[PDB]
Amino acid sequence: PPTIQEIKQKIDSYNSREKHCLGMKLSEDGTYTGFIKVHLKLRRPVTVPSFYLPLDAIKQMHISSTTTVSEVIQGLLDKFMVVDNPQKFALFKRIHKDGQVLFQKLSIADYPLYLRLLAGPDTDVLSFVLKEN
Amino acid sequence: PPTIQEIKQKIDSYNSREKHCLGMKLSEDGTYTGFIKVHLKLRRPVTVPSFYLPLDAIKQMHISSTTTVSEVIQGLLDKFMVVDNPQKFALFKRIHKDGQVLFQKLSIADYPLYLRLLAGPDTDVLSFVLKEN
Amino acid sequence: MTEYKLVVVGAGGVGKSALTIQLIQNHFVEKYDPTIEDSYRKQVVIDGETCLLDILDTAGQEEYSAMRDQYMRTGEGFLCVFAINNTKSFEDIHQYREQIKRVKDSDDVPMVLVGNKCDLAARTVESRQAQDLARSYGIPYIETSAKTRQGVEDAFYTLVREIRQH
Amino acid sequence: MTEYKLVVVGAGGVGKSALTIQLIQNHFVEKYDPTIEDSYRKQVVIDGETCLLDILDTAGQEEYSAMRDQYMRTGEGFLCVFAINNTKSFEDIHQYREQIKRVKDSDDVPMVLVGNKCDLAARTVESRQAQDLARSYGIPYIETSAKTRQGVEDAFYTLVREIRQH
Ligand SMILES: Nc1nc2c(ncn2[C@@H]2O[C@H](COP(=O)(O)OP(=O)(O)NP(=O)(O)O)[C@@H](O)[C@H]2O)c(=O)[nH]1
Ligand SMILES: Nc1nc2c(ncn2[C@@H]2O[C@H](COP(=O)(O)OP(=O)(O)NP(=O)(O)O)[C@@H](O)[C@H]2O)c(=O)[nH]1
Ligand SMILES: [Mg+2]
Ligand SMILES: [Mg+2]
Repeated sequence: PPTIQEIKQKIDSYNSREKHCLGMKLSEDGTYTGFIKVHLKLRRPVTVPSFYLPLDAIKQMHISSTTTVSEVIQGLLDKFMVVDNPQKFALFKRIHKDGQVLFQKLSIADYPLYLRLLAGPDTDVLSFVLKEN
Repeated sequence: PPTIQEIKQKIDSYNSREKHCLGMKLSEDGTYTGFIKVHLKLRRPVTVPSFYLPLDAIKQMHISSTTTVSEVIQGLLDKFMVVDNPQKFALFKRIHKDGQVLFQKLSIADYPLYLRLLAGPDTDVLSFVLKEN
Repeated sequence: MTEYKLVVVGAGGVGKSALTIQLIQNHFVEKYDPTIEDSYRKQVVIDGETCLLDILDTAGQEEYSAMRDQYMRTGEGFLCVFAINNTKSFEDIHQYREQIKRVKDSDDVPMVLVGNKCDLAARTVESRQAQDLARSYGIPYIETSAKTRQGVEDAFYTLVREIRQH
Repeated sequence: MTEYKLVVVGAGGVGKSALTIQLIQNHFVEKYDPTIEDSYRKQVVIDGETCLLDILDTAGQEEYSAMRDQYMRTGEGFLCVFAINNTKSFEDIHQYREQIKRVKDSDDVPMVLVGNKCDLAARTVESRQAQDLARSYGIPYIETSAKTRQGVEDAFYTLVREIRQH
């Protein structure tokens, strides 16, 4: 769940299908670091001189194998200066289920980099999206 | 607010910039009928054998000058068999404000066909979108 | 992902919307609400490839016939639908095949012939006659039921296959 | 609406993200969070035309230099940004101009020269030297402040104008 040498080979395979500065890197005892992209699709309430303005962004982040969904969510809300209650937001993986592409909410305790490594580099296979409830 | 002959000329101008079967039609005392498109962008909770599936659709509707936002919302929720509380949904016009394209919530008492006629045929100028709160 | 522009055509009432909605929403529309022109975006996985399907659900009613040139220009593949309990709808198929061929200026536009409402017992179009027509055009024939979901995925997925092999 | 692929390039710390975020979110980012590569979609109205801007905000840090060929291939116009209090950033501009020209195989790729941080008093790049460089390339020069919002719209809108007149 899995072997460290399993992780080593998985990283090497991953990196062959990715650019060098965007690859994963093995660290101590089967930990690793690497990149994900999160698509933010949010509606932002705005005031004129009611109304909303879209925030439609894909943020690329360098994270580790121990970085949690909770950390990814808070970091994005802070980076994009979103002031709403963080518990009103969820991170979803967009994945294949039953010939259908579905969005599955991630546990706040999940590890996005692990999911990314297992899925491989292709965002068609797994993409992350941040949504407000 | 406006003249009936004003409406007549507005309809004729509208129709010159549109296909014949998609034009507006003048009726009794400055009433008229015509078409709008509504973009539904909804996330639908689904169960496997949590998760959501997108509903991303543009529905073209034939309506009248007295058709309300409330009627448009209910009709779409029923057509797409959306069972949620109708008061959890709103219709927005996507319009130009301050060089920015913003979404403005419509009053349930507003008349989308009137807005459509005033804006002209171009959805770049005004588009309608149905969203869940 | 790669994007595919699919158009669903055929006589009024054959089940074009019902088929589309079964694919999009996974349920059966019992109501009969004539379409002017509706569009859908659906992400799918077909033989391991993730695809964005832009699906245009068109009008079978004659009043909207003028809209055809426009959607035939833009469409990449066409599901040509008739209902197996409606002989006139089957007779109308060739008219769609011909207009697409004219508008796109090609005799091998990706198309699938769909005999819908195959859940119904009171059949008036023999499967052999439909198989014969599809063979004439060099296209696949599939029977579907928007009600039971029979053949629905196969129809759309076959069409995407027809496009990517074109 | 028509879509425009804009790319924001320049040395690390010049304010590429701050400029982008001022356009996207209408606020100033005080924090310095080095970019790997971020993308944005923004609908705007420029001279009466509704446009979808796809904006790629790129890395100024050298560690991500390998990503440049990829984004230079796909970009339609480039905002080439330096900071008016950083002489080295201004020296780095020509390197971007040259790599874009190489990758796109053209000597008239739509570009705007942007001298950012014009809110700051301690200027080290004379406006005349920047005007001279832009004149050499045949492109517009605009001074901006992501902080005050000065010139921000003009920079992006000028770039779109450069693209649609190309
Ligand atoms: N039993 C059965 N009924 C079906 C099937 N497909 C559609 N119908 C029914 O046939 C009627 C018309 O279907 P609809 O999808 O609206 O047809 P359409 O081709 O889209 N009509 P239009 O061209 O006017 O838009 C509806 O009452 C619908 O439930 C099917 O596979 N089986
Ligand atoms: N005074 C002032 N500070 C600015 C301006 N634009 C950016 N800054 C500041 O300069 C710092 C770096 O800005 P940033 O936008 O991150 O630069 P960057 O070009 O995107 N960096 P990188 O290339 O590493 O992604 C921040 O602390 C930011 O607030 C400006 O117009 N005026
Ligand atoms: Mg229909
Ligand atoms: Mg940056």
